[PDB]
Amino acid sequence: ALGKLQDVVNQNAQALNTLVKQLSSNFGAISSVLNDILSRLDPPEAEVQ
Amino acid sequence: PTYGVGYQPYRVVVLSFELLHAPATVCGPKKSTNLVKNKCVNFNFNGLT
Amino acid sequence: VYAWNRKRISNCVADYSVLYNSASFSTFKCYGVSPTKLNDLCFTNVYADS
Ligand SMILES: *[C@@H]1O[C@H](CO[C@@H]2O[C@@H](C)[C@@H](O)[C@@H](O)[C@@H]2O)[C@@H](O[C@@H]2O[C@H](CO)[C@@H](O[C@@H]3O[C@H](CO[C@H]4O[C@H](CO)[C@@H](O)[C@H](O)[C@@H]4O)[C@@H](O)[C@H](O[C@H]4O[C@H](CO)[C@@H](O)[C@H](O)[C@@H]4O[C@H]4O[C@H](CO)[C@@H](O)[C@H](O)[C@@H]4O)[C@@H]3O)[C@H](O)[C@H]2NC(C)=O)[C@H](O)[C@H]1NC(C)=O
Repeated sequence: ALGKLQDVVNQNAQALNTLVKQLSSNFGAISSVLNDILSRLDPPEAEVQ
Repeated sequence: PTYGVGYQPYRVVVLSFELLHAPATVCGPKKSTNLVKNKCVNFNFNGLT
Repeated sequence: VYAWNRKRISNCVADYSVLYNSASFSTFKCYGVSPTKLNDLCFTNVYADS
């Protein structure tokens, strides 16, 4: 019966999950981690990624 | 020896660095410091900065 | 080139400063990594194909 409230909570949670999961996407870069790109690449090549 | 630059022999070495999840076994000449816990530090574990 | 030699490098430390400070190379192109960063990186394995 309380689903109406729980539904709301679920939705919010789902949204945040998606947001966090988007940090694991490369979006075309060699890596999805900024630290790996910065530690492996020179600034001219790192900025492109 | 009389060939042009486009036909003279060239020695080629291709270094393929593999960064898997396994323990690292090829490293640079970088010395490891002491392990500091319970503080905000700038750590570097096997290149993972 | 058809029987290109391959050597596996593992369990060692390499000072790559000597490698890229050398003037004896005409081609030195690194993809996915910078020559000046190798001294700070640790790799699981390296393959040298000559
Ligand atoms: C195995 O390794 C040995 C040692 O390698 C060295 O050490 C290792 C740890 C690593 O750091 C390596 O990168 C490093 O090289 C090899 O022996 C070395 O072989 C080198 C060449 O293969 C050689 O360097 C050359 O030496 C010649 C001759 O130098 C003598 O004469 C000059 C006067 O001309 C004197 O000042 C010297 O003191 C020597 O007495 C030299 O001419 C070469 O310089 C030319 O080439 C350079 C690029 O290689 C250029 O940067 C430089 O400006 C110069 O340019 C000339 O050439 C142009 C054409 O390319 C031309 O157009 C221009 O006008 C110039 O005239 C070069 O420096 C090392 O001396 C030698 N070391 C030892 C100890 O023997 C060995 O060959 C390796 N073995 C294998 C199988 O690979």
